Amino acid sequence: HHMKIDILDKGFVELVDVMGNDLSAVRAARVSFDMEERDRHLIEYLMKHGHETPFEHIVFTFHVKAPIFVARQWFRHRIASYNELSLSYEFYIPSPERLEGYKTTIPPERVTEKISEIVDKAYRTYLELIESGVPRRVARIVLPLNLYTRFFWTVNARSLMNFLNLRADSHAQWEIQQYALAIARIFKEKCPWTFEAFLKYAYKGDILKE
Amino acid sequence: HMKIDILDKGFVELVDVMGNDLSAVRAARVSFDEERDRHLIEYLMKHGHETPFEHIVFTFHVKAPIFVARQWFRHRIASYNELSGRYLSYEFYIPSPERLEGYKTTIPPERVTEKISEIVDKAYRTYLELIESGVPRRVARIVLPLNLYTRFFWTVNARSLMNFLNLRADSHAQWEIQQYALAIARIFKEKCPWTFEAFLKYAYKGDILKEVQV
Amino acid sequence: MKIDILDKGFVELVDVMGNDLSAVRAARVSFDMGLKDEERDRHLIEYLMKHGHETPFEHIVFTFHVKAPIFVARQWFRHRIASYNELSKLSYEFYIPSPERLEGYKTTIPPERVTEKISEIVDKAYRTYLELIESGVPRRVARIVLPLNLYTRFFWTVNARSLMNFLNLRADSHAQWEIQQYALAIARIFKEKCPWTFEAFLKYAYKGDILKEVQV
Amino acid sequence: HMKIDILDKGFVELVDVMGNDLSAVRAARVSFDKDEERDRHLIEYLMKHGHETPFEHIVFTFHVKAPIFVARQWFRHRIASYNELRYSKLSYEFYIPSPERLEGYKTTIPPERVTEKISEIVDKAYRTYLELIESGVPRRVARIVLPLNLYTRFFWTVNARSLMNFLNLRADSHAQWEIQQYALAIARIFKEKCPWTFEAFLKYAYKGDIL
Ligand SMILES: Cc1cc2nc3c(=O)[nH]c(=O)nc-3n(C[C@H](O)[C@H](O)[C@H](O)COP(=O)(O)OP(=O)(O)OC[C@H]3O[C@@H](n4cnc5c(N)ncnc54)[C@H](O)[C@@H]3O)c2cc1C
Ligand SMILES: Cc1cc2nc3c(=O)[nH]c(=O)nc-3n(C[C@H](O)[C@H](O)[C@H](O)COP(=O)(O)OP(=O)(O)OC[C@H]3O[C@@H](n4cnc5c(N)ncnc54)[C@H](O)[C@@H]3O)c2cc1C
Ligand SMILES: Cc1cc2nc3c(=O)[nH]c(=O)nc-3n(C[C@H](O)[C@H](O)[C@H](O)COP(=O)(O)OP(=O)(O)OC[C@H]3O[C@@H](n4cnc5c(N)ncnc54)[C@H](O)[C@@H]3O)c2cc1C
Ligand SMILES: Cc1cc2nc3c(=O)[nH]c(=O)nc-3n(C[C@H](O)[C@H](O)[C@H](O)COP(=O)(O)OP(=O)(O)OC[C@H]3O[C@@H](n4cnc5c(N)ncnc54)[C@H](O)[C@@H]3O)c2cc1C
Ligand SMILES: O=c1ccn([C@H]2C[C@H](O)[C@@H](COP(=O)(O)O)O2)c(=O)[nH]1
Ligand SMILES: O=c1ccn([C@H]2C[C@H](O)[C@@H](COP(=O)(O)O)O2)c(=O)[nH]1
Ligand SMILES: O=c1ccn([C@H]2C[C@H](O)[C@@H](COP(=O)(O)O)O2)c(=O)[nH]1
Ligand SMILES: O=c1ccn([C@H]2C[C@H](O)[C@@H](COP(=O)(O)O)O2)c(=O)[nH]1
Repeated sequence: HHMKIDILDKGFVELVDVMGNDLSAVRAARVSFDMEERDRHLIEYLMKHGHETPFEHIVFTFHVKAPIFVARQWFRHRIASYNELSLSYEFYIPSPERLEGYKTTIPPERVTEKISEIVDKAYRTYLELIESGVPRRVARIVLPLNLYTRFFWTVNARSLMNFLNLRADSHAQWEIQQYALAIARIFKEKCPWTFEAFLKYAYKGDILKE
Repeated sequence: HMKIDILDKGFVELVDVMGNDLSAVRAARVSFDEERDRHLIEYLMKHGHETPFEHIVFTFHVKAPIFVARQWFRHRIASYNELSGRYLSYEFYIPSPERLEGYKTTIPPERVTEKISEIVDKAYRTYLELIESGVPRRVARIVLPLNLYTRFFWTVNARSLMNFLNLRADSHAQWEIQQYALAIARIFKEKCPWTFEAFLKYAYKGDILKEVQV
Repeated sequence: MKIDILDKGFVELVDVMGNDLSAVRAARVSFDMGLKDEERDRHLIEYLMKHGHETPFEHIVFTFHVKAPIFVARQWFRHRIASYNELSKLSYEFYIPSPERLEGYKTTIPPERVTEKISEIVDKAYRTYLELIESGVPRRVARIVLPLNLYTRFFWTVNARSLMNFLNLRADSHAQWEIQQYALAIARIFKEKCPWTFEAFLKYAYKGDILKEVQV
Repeated sequence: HMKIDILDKGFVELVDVMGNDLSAVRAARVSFDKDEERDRHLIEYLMKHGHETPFEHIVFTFHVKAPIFVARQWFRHRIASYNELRYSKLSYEFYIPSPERLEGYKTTIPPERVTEKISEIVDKAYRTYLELIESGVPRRVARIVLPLNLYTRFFWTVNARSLMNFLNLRADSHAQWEIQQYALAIARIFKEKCPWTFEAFLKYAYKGDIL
C-alpha cells in the first residue's frame, strides 16, 4: 500500500498502511473467514441501517503535511491516533485563484504578496530570536498559523466516514475540504464497496457527489 | 492463522495485523539500521511515550465463555463484533478437576466438575424445550448459564493491548481470562517482538508475563 | 427519581451536571449569565440539533444506578463512550418473564407453563450454585452455572450526546423488548432534566420509533 | 465561583462540577444510599491499586483562555469534551512572555528586547490581518497570518480519571512552562473540589514533579 496526493502548495496526504479491505467488515459482521453478490448486499445492508461497528475493523495510517490551522481542525477528531512532528519551516501561501468570488479591493496577487511578506517577517523574527539564544519553544510563538506541520494519523473506516461527513462538505473551510477530498480518494481506492455504499446511503456532505 | 486453544473448547486466533515494531518507529519519527530502530522502541517505552504504539493494530477472533467475554468487553478502547444469530452453536466451559484443587473443598474436585456438567445439561435441555415450544431464541436463552461459549472479533491497537495485558495477564484477574491474556501475549510477542520485550522491561505492571515465557 | 423496570429492576438517577443551558453556554463558550434570554437560548438548542452540532451536548452529564439482568447489561455495556462500575455484598434475584411477555408468539404450551419452566431451572441452578459454595468452591467459579437472567447493578455516567446515541439504538423496536423498557426510563429522566434538548432531539435527530409514539 | 489568572491575559475558571470525593466511593460500592475514615480509606485503596474507574464519575467543566500553542497541546487529550470559540464574538489578544520568562537562558539581547520583538510581530501580523479583512479577504483566510500566541477560549469537560492523566503529563517539568502554569490551576481547582482524591493522587499515583 502506497499513494500520495499533493494538496495546496506544499502539502500532501500519503497512505502509509491499511489493515483490511471491504471483506474485513463482512467478516467482522458475520464473525467469519469468508473471502460476492451476497457480500456487497451485506455491506449495503449495514450502511443503510447504521450498523457501522463492522467498519471499525478496517484501519488506515496516513502521513499528512498540512498547515497548523488545518491540523488544529483535523485533531478535533478524537476517535483516532496522532503523532505530530515536534524540523523544516515552510508556509502555506494561498494562490491568487483561491481569492476569487470575493471582490477584494486589491488584486489577489497583492493579497498573496502581503501574506508572503508578513510570513517572511515572522519567520525572520523567529530565526533572530533563536540566534539570540531564545529557546525554540518560546521563539516559535511568533510563527503564523499557516506554518506546515506533519503527522501520522491512524483511523478506522467508521471514524473516517464521520471525518468525511464533516470535512468533505461546503460548510468546511476550503483548505480542509481539499485534504478531505484526498482522504476520500484513498478510501475509495482501498475500500470501493464500503465507499460506494457510504456515498449512496450515509454520506451527509455535498462535495463527494459533485 | 495462529490459533491457540484455551480452556476446554475456547481459542484465540489472529485474523489480521497492521504493521509491526517498525510501525511505531515510523510514527514516532513521522517518517515514511536495525539496532537504532530497536533502541528507539526501548526509549519510547522507558520514557512513557505510548502513542506511537497506537499505530500497530490487531484483529483477533476469540471463542470464550460469556463470563470471560463480559470482563473482556469492559476494555472500551477497542472494537468488538460478537456473534448474535441474525448474521449459533451451544458449548459450555466445564472446569477441569485441576482447576478446583487447592481450595479446601468438602467434596472431591471431580464431583464438583460433574455437578457443573449436570446443571449445564439441565439448563440446555430446558432451553431446547422452550425453543421447540415456540419461545423466541433471545427469550429462551436467558436460562442458559454464564459458562456458555460465545465468539467475537476484537480489533485493538498495541497501546490498548498493553493496557489489557497489564490488567488481565496478572494473578489478580480470574484464572480463565489470565489464560486468554497469555495467548494474546504470545501473538503480540510473535508479531512485535521488540515492543513486547520493551513492554516487559519498562511498562508492564502485572506479574505473570515476567515468569511465564511467551 | 427511581423507576421500577421488569419484575425486580430499576433505573435510579444518582446525579446530574447541568441542564439545557449547559449546552448553550458551551456552544457560545461563555459563562456569562447576566444576558439570559429563554427564547434565544431555546432557539439555539433547536439550531444545534437541527444542523447536527452535537458536541455542546457533551457538557451535560448524568449518573444512573441501574439494576438489570445480565443479558440486558451485556447489550448496554456495548456503549463504549460512557463510564461503568458494576457490582463484583451480593444478592441473587432473577428476571422471570411474565406470561404477557410471551404472547404475540405462537407457543405450543401455555405462557403460564413457560414462566413455570424458567422459574424452575432458575431455582435448580441457584440451588446448585449454593451447593457448590457450601462445598468450598470459590464464588467466582460456582457462579458460572448461574443463568443469564441473574440481576446485576451498575453505575453508568454518560453525557447527553452519548445518551442520545443510546436512545436512538435502544428506544427502538429493533432492540430487544427488555432493554427498550430500560431506555424508556432513561428517556423519561433525560426529558425531566433537559426538556428543551429532549424535545429538539425528538424533532430533529432521534432515529428510533418508540419515543415519537409513547409519551415520555 | 473560582477563577485563576494565567500568563498575561489567560485564565482557568470552574463552570461546573458533578460530584465530589464521595461520588467515587458511591460508584465503587454501587450504592446510592456517614463514616469519614472508612470512605477516605477506600479512596486511598482504589488509588494505590490503580482501580481508577470509580473516579470517572466525578466530572468538571472548565472555561479556559489560553494561547493557541497551549490549546494545541491541551486538545491532544482525547478523553474529554471541547468547545472552542459565529455563536459568539471574537477578540484578538496575544500572549507576550514577560522578561522573567527568559531568565536562565543567557541571551545575546536583553530579555526586554525579546518581549519587544514578539510584540512587534503581533502588531504587524494583526495589522496585516485587518488590512486583508478590510480588503474583502474572508476572515477564515485572513487569520492564517496570525501568530500562535493568539488567545483562544474553550470549554473543557473532563472526568477526574482523565484529569489525573492530564496532570501526570502537563504538571511536570518536561511539559512546556506555559502549559505547566495552566495545569497548576487545574490541579488547584481539583484539590478544592475533591481534596481526598487529590491527596490520594499525590500520594500514590501522580507521576509528575511540580505538584
Ligand atoms: C483484577 C480486576 C478486578 C476488576 N473488578 C471490577 C469490579 O468489581 N467492577 C467493575 O465494574 N469493574 C471491574 N474491573 C474492570 C475495570 O474496572 C475496567 O473496566 C477494566 O479493567 C478495563 O480497564 P480500562 O478502563 O483501563 O480499559 P479501557 O476501558 O480500554 O480504557 C483504556 C484507557 O483509556 C482511558 N479511558 C477510556 N475511557 C475512559 C473514560 N471514559 N474516562 C477516563 N479515561 C478513560 C483510561 O486511561 C484507560 O486506562 C476489574 C478489572 C480487573 C483487571
Ligand atoms: C438492534 C441492535 C442489534 C445489535 N446486534 C449486534 C450483534 O449482532 N453483534 C454485536 O457485536 N453487536 C450488536 N449490537 C451492538 C452494536 O453493534 C453496538 O455495539 C452498540 O449499539 C453500541 O453502539 P455505538 O458503537 O454507536 O455506541 P458507543 O460504543 O457509545 O459509541 C458512540 C459513538 O462513538 C463512536 N465510536 C466509539 N468508539 C469507536 C471506535 N473505536 N471506532 C469508531 N467509532 C467509535 C461511534 O460514532 C459511536 O456511534 C447491536 C445493537 C442494536 C441496537
Ligand atoms: C512532555 C511531553 C512531550 C510530547 N511530545 C509529543 C510529540 O513530539 N508529538 C506528539 O504527537 N505528541 C506529543 N505529546 C503528546 C502526547 O503524545 C499525548 O498525545 C498527550 O500527552 C495526551 O496523552 P494521552 O493519549 O495519555 O491522553 P488522552 O488522549 O486523553 O487518552 C487518555 C488515555 O486513554 C487511552 N487512549 C485514548 N485513546 C486511545 C487510543 N485511540 N488508543 C489507545 N489508547 C487510548 C490511553 O490509555 C491514554 O492514556 C507530548 C506530551 C508531553 C506531556
Ligand atoms: C463546519 C464545521 C464547523 C465547526 N465549528 C466549531 C466551533 O465553532 N467550535 C468547536 O469547538 N468546534 C467546531 N467544529 C468541530 C466539531 O465541534 C467537532 O469537534 C469535530 O467536527 C469532530 O467531530 P466528532 O466529535 O463527531 O469526531 P470525533 O471527535 O472523532 O468523535 C467521533 C464520534 O464519536 C462520538 N464521541 C467521541 N467522543 C465523545 C464524547 N466524549 N462524548 C460523546 N460522544 C463522543 C461521537 O458520536 C462522534 O461523532 C466544527 C466542525 C465543522 C465540520
Ligand atoms: O470549521 C471549523 C471551525 C472550527 N473548528 C474547531 C477547530 C478549533 O478547535 C476551533 C476554532 O477553529 P477556527 O474557526 O479557528 O478554524 O473550532 C473546526 O474544527 N472546524
Ligand atoms: O476481575 C474482574 C472482575 C469484575 N469485572 C467486571 C466485569 C463485569 O462488568 C463486572 C462483574 O464481573 P464478575 O466479577 O461478575 O466476573 O465487573 C472484570 O472486568 N474483571
Ligand atoms: O440487540 C442487541 C443484540 C446484540 N447485542 C450485542 C450484545 C452482545 O455483545 C452481543 C450478543 O447479544 P445478544 O444478541 O446475544 O443479546 O451483541 C446488542 O448489544 N444488542
Ligand atoms: O510538549 C508537547 C510537545 C508536543 N505536543 C504535541 C502537540 C502538537 O500536536 C505537537 C507539536 O507540539 P509543539 O511541540 O510544536 O508544541 O505535538 C504536546 O502535546 N506537548
